[PDB]
Amino acid sequence: IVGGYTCGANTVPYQVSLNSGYHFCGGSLINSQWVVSAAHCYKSGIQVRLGEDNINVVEGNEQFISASKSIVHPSYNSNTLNNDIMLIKLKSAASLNSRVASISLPTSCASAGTQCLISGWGNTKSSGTSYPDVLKCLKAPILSDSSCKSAYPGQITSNMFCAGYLEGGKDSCQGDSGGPVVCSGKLQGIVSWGSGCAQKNKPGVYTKVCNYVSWIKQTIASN
Ligand SMILES: N=C(N)c1ccc(Br)cc1
Ligand SMILES: [Ca+2]
Repeated sequence: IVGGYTCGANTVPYQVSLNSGYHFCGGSLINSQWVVSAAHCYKSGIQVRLGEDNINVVEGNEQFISASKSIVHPSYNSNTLNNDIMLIKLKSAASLNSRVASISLPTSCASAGTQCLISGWGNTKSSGTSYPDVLKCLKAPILSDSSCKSAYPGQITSNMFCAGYLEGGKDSCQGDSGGPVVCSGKLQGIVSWGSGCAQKNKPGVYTKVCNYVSWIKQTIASN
């Protein structure tokens, strides 16, 4: 997250860190046994880390649970990043509390101009590299589909939205991949892609979770 703020320990209780010997992606806890992330975050050997603030220190609220199964969307296209969503099942259910909590799926798609919270442990610089150890937050609005399509001609599908600031300076970035975009207490987006980070006229692009609710619910019900 570039141009964000330190969230505060366990203030974003649905945030997870995907760990394969190191943090590599975010995710969102959607019930006691399932995480949603980006399909581009797929790999085998995932450990889900819940309750994290400093990903380098054991602070005492963590739960570390191995993935039993990963399901990448059947129509994910790694060239276009269309359908950039994946489900991870935990080997055992998480213990839910005020610091480890599920985030609700949306019943409605969020409108342009809605303010959302994006979070993650990704790079904090638009130029060069600085990875924070503690969770970073950013408040950003969803942009109109026309401003999103004008920023990324020929690249925005109906399964994507833009959020952020056309002026630059404030965005998600590498390492925030798979993390949540939460609006009005519902998961609306997944950190998916963008051109650089925090560049002028190049906002973040996020998977539009409201289009996937039936797939998520039917997948969870049968797996
Ligand atoms: N929001 C962005 N600019 C961004 C997000 C994820 C990745 Br990976 C790269 C760029
Ligand atoms: Ca920790």
